Amino acid sequence: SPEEQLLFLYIIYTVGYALSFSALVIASAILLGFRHLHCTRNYIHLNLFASFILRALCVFFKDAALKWLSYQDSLACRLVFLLMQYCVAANYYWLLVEGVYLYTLLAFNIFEMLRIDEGLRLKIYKDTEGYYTIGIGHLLTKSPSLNAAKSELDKAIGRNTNGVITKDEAEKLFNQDVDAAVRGILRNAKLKPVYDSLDAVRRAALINMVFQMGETGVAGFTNSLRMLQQKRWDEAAVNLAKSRWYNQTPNRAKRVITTFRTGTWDAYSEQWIFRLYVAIGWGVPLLFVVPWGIVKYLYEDEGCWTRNSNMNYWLIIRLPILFACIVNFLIFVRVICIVVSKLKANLMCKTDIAFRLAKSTLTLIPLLCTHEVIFAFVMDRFIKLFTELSFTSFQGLMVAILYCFVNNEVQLEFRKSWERWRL
Ligand SMILES: CC1(C)CC([C@@H](Nc2ccc(-n3cnc(C(F)(F)F)c3)nc2)c2ccc(C(=O)NCCC(=O)O)cc2)C1
Ligand SMILES: CCCCCCCC/C=C/CCCCCCCC(=O)OC[C@H](O)CO
Repeated sequence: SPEEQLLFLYIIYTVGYALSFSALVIASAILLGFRHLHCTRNYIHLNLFASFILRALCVFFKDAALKWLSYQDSLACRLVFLLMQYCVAANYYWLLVEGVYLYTLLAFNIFEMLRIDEGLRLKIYKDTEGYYTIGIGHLLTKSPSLNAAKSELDKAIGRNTNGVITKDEAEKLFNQDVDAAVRGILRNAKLKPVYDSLDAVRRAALINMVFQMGETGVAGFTNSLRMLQQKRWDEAAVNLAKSRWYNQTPNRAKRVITTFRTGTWDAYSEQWIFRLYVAIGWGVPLLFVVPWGIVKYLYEDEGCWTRNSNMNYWLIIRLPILFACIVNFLIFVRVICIVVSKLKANLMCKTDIAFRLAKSTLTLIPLLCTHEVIFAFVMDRFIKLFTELSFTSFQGLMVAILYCFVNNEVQLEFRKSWERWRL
């Protein structure tokens, strides 16, 4: 039956957007409700969720206006259609920043953490404590003798120093120092169990402490190390604030303690970057959506602009999205090369956030951009292609699943809350 086919596809479409709307509101409520989920990653998720929620609101509004001049001739319809077009471009560009954030998350590590904290020195300098230092936090000897310090650096670099050391030599010594730090931790009886239980991010935090203080130094934090091994992060944060380390160097200590408490790099992020993300996800759609609306209002205005087959006006809305998908696939490829690298070199386990986040984002990219690339310049089997509506309806539900409901951290929050109710 012809009419029966159209009706049944209508049902699956509307229940797709119903399940998606409900799931996205529930998932955003989870991300906002639990305080431990308040990190930049989940904020980016919340903006993506909002774009999908608004898309669903447009769908329900268009459907609800069918009940009670026809609706195709009104201007309210053209406004709802323009808002929906905006939401679609927002989906694709917040997916773009999702991918960009993932890439930079894979590019940050202990080496960059320490290059921020310790600084770079070109010449020998006598630090406040009496130690001569150079490079990236490379302390030589407390011996108050510039002559002997330059010699001690000469044997530890290979060539004659004279005082000035190039950037390459400093990076070489920096790798040496970081490897010594990890070998120290694994050769310590009070630090190996906790380091082996920590995730890569909190591992880098522990290494940071060892790079500043020392192997036997941080082993003195008996009280904090025990509760770090017990997954009780917040207790250990407040405990680490009551330290000599926190009062001597507070700005570095707060960054490291944040990394322990949350397991993220948020304490090393620049805050204008997130504003550039919001200027991409919400701002750039505004930059090609509204001229399309202007030209469709002045030069192609017939039935809420549904007859979009005349001129270049279809391209000014489809070339930007193609752009956002092209880059999204290039990111898609590059990320893969990185992840399989870091997994093979045992720099990363499949239990870390970078891998799980790639496990979701690498799914969504070819799930949302492959249609746009395949039919790139095609303007316009009927039942079989009407199955695009089912997937575009269930898109937001899948976003809520892959970015909330199967996330391990939120499942932790639910079990922790039930445990609080029992005890
Ligand atoms: C629709 C499906 C049938 C596909 C989906 C599935 N996709 C998926 C699974 C594995 C790899 N993968 C492995 N190795 C590589 C390599 F090569 F390294 F890149 C990629 N890639 C893609 C999926 C499963 C599990 C999750 C998941 O737990 N999310 C929560 C993690 C989080 O948000 O914190 C997400 C997606 C399920
Ligand atoms: C709205 C219209 C519906 C269309 C929706 C169809 C989506 C099906 C995906 C096709 C992938 C094609 C290109 C993907 C590239 C292959 C790479 C790959 O398989 O990924 C490896 C990694 O391990 C895990 O993704």
